[PDB]
Amino acid sequence: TTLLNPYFGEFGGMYVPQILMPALNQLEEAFVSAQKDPEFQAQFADLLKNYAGRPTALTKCQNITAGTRTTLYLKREDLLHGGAHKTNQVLGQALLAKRMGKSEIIAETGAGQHGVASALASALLGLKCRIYMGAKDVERQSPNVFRMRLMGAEVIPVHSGSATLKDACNEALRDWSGSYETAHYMLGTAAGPHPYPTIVREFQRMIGEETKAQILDKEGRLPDAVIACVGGGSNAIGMFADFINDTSVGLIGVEPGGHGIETGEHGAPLKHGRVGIYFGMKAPMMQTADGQIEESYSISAGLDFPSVGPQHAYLNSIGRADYVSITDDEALEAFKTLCRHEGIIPALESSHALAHALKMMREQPEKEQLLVVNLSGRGDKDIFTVHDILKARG
Amino acid sequence: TTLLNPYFGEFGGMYVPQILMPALNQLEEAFVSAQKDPEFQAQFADLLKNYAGRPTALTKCQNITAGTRTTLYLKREDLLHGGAHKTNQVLGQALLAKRMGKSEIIAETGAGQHGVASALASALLGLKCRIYMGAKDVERQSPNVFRMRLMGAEVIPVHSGSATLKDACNEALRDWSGSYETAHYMLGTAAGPHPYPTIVREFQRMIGEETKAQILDKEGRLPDAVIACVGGGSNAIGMFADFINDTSVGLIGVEPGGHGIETGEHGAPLKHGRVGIYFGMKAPMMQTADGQIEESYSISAGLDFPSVGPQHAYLNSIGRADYVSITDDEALEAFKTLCRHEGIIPALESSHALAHALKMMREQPEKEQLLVVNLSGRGDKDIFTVHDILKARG
Amino acid sequence: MERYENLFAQLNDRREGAFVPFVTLGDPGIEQSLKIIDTLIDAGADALELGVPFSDPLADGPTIQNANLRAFAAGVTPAQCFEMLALIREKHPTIPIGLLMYANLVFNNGIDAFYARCEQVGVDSVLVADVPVEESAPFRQAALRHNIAPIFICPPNADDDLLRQVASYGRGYTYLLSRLHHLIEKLKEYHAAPALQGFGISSPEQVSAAVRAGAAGAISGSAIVKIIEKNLASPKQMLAELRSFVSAMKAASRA
Amino acid sequence: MERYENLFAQLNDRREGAFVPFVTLGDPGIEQSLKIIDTLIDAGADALELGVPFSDPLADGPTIQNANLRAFAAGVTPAQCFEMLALIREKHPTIPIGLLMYANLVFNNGIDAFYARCEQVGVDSVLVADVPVEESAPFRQAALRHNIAPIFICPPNADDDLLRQVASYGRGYTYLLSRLHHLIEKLKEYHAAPALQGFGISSPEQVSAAVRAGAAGAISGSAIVKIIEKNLASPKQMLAELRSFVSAMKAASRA
Ligand SMILES: O=P(O)(O)OC[C@@H](O)[C@@H](O)c1c[nH]c2ccccc12
Ligand SMILES: O=P(O)(O)OC[C@@H](O)[C@@H](O)c1c[nH]c2ccccc12
Ligand SMILES: *Cc1c(COP(=O)(O)O)cnc(C)c1O
Ligand SMILES: *Cc1c(COP(=O)(O)O)cnc(C)c1O
Repeated sequence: TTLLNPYFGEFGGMYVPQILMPALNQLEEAFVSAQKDPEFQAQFADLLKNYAGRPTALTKCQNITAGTRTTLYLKREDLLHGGAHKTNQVLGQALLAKRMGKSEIIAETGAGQHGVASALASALLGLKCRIYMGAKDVERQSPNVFRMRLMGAEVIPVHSGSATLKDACNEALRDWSGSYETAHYMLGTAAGPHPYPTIVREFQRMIGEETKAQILDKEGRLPDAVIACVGGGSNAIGMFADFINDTSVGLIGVEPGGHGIETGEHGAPLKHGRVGIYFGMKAPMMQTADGQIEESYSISAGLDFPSVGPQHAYLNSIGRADYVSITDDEALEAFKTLCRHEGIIPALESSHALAHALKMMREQPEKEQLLVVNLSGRGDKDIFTVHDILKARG
Repeated sequence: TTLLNPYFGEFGGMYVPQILMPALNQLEEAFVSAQKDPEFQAQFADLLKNYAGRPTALTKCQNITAGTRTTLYLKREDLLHGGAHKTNQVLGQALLAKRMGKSEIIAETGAGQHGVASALASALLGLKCRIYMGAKDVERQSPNVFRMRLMGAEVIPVHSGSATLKDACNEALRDWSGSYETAHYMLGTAAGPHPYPTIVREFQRMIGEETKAQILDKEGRLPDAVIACVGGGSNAIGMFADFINDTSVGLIGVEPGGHGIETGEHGAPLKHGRVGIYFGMKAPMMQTADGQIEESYSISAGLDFPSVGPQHAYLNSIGRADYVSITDDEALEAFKTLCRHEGIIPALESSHALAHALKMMREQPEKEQLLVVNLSGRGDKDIFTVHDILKARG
Repeated sequence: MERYENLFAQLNDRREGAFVPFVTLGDPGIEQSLKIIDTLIDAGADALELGVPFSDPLADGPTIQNANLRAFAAGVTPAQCFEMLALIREKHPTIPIGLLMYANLVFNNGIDAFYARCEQVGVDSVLVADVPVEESAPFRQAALRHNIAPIFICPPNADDDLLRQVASYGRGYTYLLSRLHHLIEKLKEYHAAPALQGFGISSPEQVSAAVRAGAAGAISGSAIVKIIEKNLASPKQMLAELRSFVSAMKAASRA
Repeated sequence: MERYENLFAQLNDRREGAFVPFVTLGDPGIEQSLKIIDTLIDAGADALELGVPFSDPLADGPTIQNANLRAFAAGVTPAQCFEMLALIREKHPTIPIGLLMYANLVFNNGIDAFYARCEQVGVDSVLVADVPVEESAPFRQAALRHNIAPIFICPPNADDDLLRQVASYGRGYTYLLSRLHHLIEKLKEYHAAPALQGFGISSPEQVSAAVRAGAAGAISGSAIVKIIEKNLASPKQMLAELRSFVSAMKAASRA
């Protein structure tokens, strides 16, 4: 029994060991309660505005669309404190943890971006944050590891198993299985077992709500489409949610195509994987023929995830949202284009969404269309990645 | 003859070779005209808001002041597009350049931060930006050099003279002496010859105006003091300007003390240098006994400047603003304190202002005082600097 | 199911508890794993709990995670595991054989087809570690249609509602997480499948305590696998050490 | 001032233009610089324009910037420059000697004191490169009280107002930036100090053209300094090359 439906059509659910069900049920109830509590809402709003910097700007990019009938706006989550949309929901989850009487946060991170977000909200709200990280990742992520420790989070190197993210997640959940009365597991995307896909969406939906008010103010109508990159699905569902019942508005999710779908080195399970059960949910995933979870790939670490949130699988299945893929090369070109023409250095994750809008524009230059791309983050973090690739390509 | 007074008491003026006076006079007139033009103002406001992200938040930092009677707010210029307050005024200057019918921008940069700011405004507004940089700096500034070129600016390595900043400035002014009809020299701080100290201040004064409205909204009164770091003086004069006639409000400028004033390795000319004439202005500067300009120093490149804006020298002389210094070690401790207690990684420049507020608080913990620190920028850029120092100190 | 029912009736007639080793199929190799399993049986295992290596075993402890890696290094796949299962049943016709699975390997080619294959090779029960009772309907239905006992974990934080569901839906045995007298009493009150205590059982005294608490037996996994882990270079010593440990744990279960 | 007035009266009586070399005091060393200056005089310089190395010479061209660096490498200071100036006047009593200064070295120990020191050593004029007429009041007043000619640059972008001020405030010579017939005519109309064309003068034909345009002479700096720059390893060759170049440029100025 749950208060909310754990499924979006056949996708979602709570595929966790029995011992974690009470933690999930407790979280769902605290979240339902929090959503009806004006005080919680006022506190979350105050932090979003006065600490994180919301509302974020909606920037019209005229230079990039010159000569075409496309009008493009970028929702500026790259201007949010921390440099990415992740900040929104970790602040909400940290408030839920406190509502449940918890003073500790458990997270795990690969690239280190969720780790940084978890650590900053925890520093701000007086929570002892411990982040599990595969030893292999700790080694390859010095900058973010340092940021996490500067902010007081305990970064726990995991050497068990293969010493990668799956090993960190494992240890994190085990920890949580024994400490959930005093610790909250802060999941970093709109995936995993219910209630997380729902919570993350609701804690990121201000992206879409603001975009709606801003576009109505500036253009006097809704967008023909909102476009967002999709790793686990949080920034995209955050942008999409408020427009779901506005059926004239297209919702386009962009998965990473990596070196190309045909090469198998990509992170596009929604359109090119197969339904499976893992990470506590039933969802499309990249898997071998006999059911092992495949390794995903993208030039962008933030989109290097082998599955996708269930609500996206569902919106896709009923045809309400369409999902496409963008390769490393297309993302890199979009990255360079935005720097040069708008003076904005976008995250490589976000460059996948921008790349797809650039393609919609360039393929049909005389098509009149009002598009909004969710610029999920800034790309200062990607400067060396891009530099070395370009240097390598002479 | 000029439209505005070139001096602030005995400080300021236009100490440039005769050939540059027409360029200065032209700029002063365009600026006076622009200030009376509602269209210019609307355009500058639109860019500040929809592209740069203004207004920036005013964040109350409760954790850091716990146990004392100090209430501290941080004006969040670190949330401005680009990560620092520099963005405000380069957007205004780029609009002035266009008002004068110019399509090119000339800048020079050492650390590379002004370079990045100039390049992004130029990319946005369709201006061909060329940035002179001492060859020694180009070598030691790969990240920012790459950012500048990603944004389309031509970064010109200077090998003339000693191949440092002074050599880049020299070449930049020479260039400007011959190209001013079509090129605008974008000065990056509130210093240099008139009209720049005035223009930069007016194009950064929204920092102080917003702070005033935000503090009156949240506290119902003005701050007991606003505190800001001082390199050339732009973010501090931007914070101070709107409060100058509010005589109850203290204005405290913080110069870098480097390894300590007594060691001579610092960047605190205002309080420890001597009046001189250089960079087109009469102002306090670090100089040898026989008049050569001394080399300044700070762990923070952005505050490593051997002089200070004339309006600061003036406010100091009449006692309206007080200036102090903060050492590298005090700035580093403030940097760590903010990361750990508020989850905000501040620029090392800004950490000097924060360090001084922390000292006002800690030295007199029972003194009731409402302080605002101008958090001029974010410190992602300083992570390796801080890391290596800490690693070096075991 | 029949094999578990038969085993527990016999053990009960002997006032004896069951000792059930857990090992990962394929660890450290297919041949060595089959020899390991035959040694556990000869040494006294009453039943077996066998893991099929999965890439993302969210609930496997450190020792078990390392067993999965060794099996993957040997190239073990679910198909090879089923071939091993067939051969193990072909050698031991009465010992109950239970699988410890992760949902995706059961769901992958169709839930019903998975339980059909278990029936075909002679497996008796399946515990899907990441399927709580709330999501168990398709799994337990498919298991029953193929005469496979669906196994549920009764954790320490179980409430009355969970006890009743577990008693009602499970067959073969109830997996009683040690991390209990009360949990055991209610399970019997609700007529649950005999309970086997699992988690951290590594010494003979824990096996006698489990039986004394009312459990029908005990499962030991990490302690067995560590023996494999420590003797990878001496296969002979590995089996000898395994025989000694299992024999000791099994004696602890006798009246 | 008297020396310039006397020089220009004599040159005019000979229908001749002035050739004025510019070098940086101390480049490449104090001794070599004094020998360089004596060679320029012996070879025909009518006057000298001498730079005092400054750390931040915003208006010095590339060749000159390198001369400052060589002088600084030799440890040249303003005090050593004044000692050199005294000695140069002590050897050549009539040649006009003009300094090219940056504001801070004049302002450093007091504007009046700086012009007093110039008078003491026998300097005749001072051009402060970064002081436009608008900021010149204290400098030109101090110069006149000490009988030093205040020199102003008349740039290419000069308007009528600038011409009148320059004609009125300057003494000795007017520094006419070549980057002119009209600028020269107005300067004479306003009774400005005789004009010397400066910037890029490197060949004899430019010296004759300057005089033909109405200028009273020409200044050559980079061309002279490059000769120093290219022969740093052969002091003898340096002086020989300097003698040849100055002698040629000076001949170009004769009727
Ligand atoms: O290793 P232990 O502490 O002896 O406990 C057995 C347990 O590991 C084994 O039965 C097992 C392996 N994987 C699992 C996944 C979920 C529940 C139980 C298991
Ligand atoms: O080097 P040129 O092109 O021959 O021009 C002489 C000029 O350099 C010299 O007079 C000079 C040296 N420094 C200056 C500063 C300002 C004006 C003029 C100067
Ligand atoms: C983490 C990240 C993403 C990917 O995660 P979603 O949950 O799919 O949003 C996208 N953009 C940025 C900038 C990120 O940091
Ligand atoms: C450039 C910089 C400064 C120093 O310059 P001011 O003109 O004195 O403001 C201060 N803070 C940051 C973050 C800077 O980038």
